[PDB]
Amino acid sequence: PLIVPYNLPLPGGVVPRMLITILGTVKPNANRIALDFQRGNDVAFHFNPRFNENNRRVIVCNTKLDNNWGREERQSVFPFESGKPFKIQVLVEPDHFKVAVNDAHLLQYNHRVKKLNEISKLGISGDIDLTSASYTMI
Ligand SMILES: Cc1ccc(S[C@@H]2O[C@H](CO)[C@H](O)[C@H](n3cc(-c4ccc(F)cc4)nn3)[C@H]2O)cc1
Ligand SMILES: [Cl-]
Repeated sequence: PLIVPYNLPLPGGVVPRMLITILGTVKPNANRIALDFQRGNDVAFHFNPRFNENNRRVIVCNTKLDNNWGREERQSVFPFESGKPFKIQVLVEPDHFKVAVNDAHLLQYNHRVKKLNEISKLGISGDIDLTSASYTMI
């Protein structure tokens, strides 16, 4: 397994048609996972499954600019399960990140950070065993 937290460089940032694939297994009794697509210190797209927020499971997405989190976008469809293998696919489209989990569409997140070629890191964190993290063009 890869070390977590994991830093995947995205050379020259992201671009529409770029597909990022994360494979891993959720730990037993997991509490949280995060993907952080970063522009320097800013977080263009934070994708954060929370397994126990007031005894509910929710995915929280947001952007961090100059160290400040913005308006959250929340999704109660929650495709992860403790102890189970998953695939997250993040497809960069012209106007949003499109996320599918286990080949099922989950959510879109409109681009708030607009210099896509400066979003040149993906951080992967939390309660997973990380099998692989990679990108390809479709
Ligand atoms: C004014 C105010 C007060 C509190 C908060 S809470 C905040 O909410 C954000 C989304 O809006 C992010 O989720 C953020 N966060 C989570 C993680 C994380 C790191 C490793 C990991 F495995 C899972 C998750 N890193 N940063 C969380 O601290 C927000 C605003
Ligand atoms: Cl969290």
